[PDB]
Amino acid sequence: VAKLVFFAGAAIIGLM
Amino acid sequence: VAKLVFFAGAAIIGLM
Amino acid sequence: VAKLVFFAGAAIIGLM
Amino acid sequence: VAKLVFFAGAAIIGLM
Amino acid sequence: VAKLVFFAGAAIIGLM
Amino acid sequence: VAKLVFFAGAAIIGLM
Repeated sequence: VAKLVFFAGAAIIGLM
Repeated sequence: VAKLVFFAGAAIIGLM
Repeated sequence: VAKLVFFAGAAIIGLM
Repeated sequence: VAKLVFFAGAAIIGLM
Repeated sequence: VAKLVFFAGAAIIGLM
Repeated sequence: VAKLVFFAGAAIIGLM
């Protein structure tokens, strides 16, 4: 998103 | 998987 | 915290 | 531990 | 940066 | 490296 963002809320989803 | 494993190969998928 | 947040400041503490 | 290792199994604990 | 921040944009660079 | 590997040993360097 820059940074690597770890979305949570289950697998963690890392996206730039 | 314990540890948090970041699968890659695209979003990164973090799973225990 | 959502996202996985890596608190630092020593071990890193990852919390949602 | 080198690498940053994310221990899981609850907070994740990142240690070298 | 506190937290461990993963700078992206290539290697990811993790800095406090 | 697949997985996202956080090399340490200073900035952390995340590489696939």
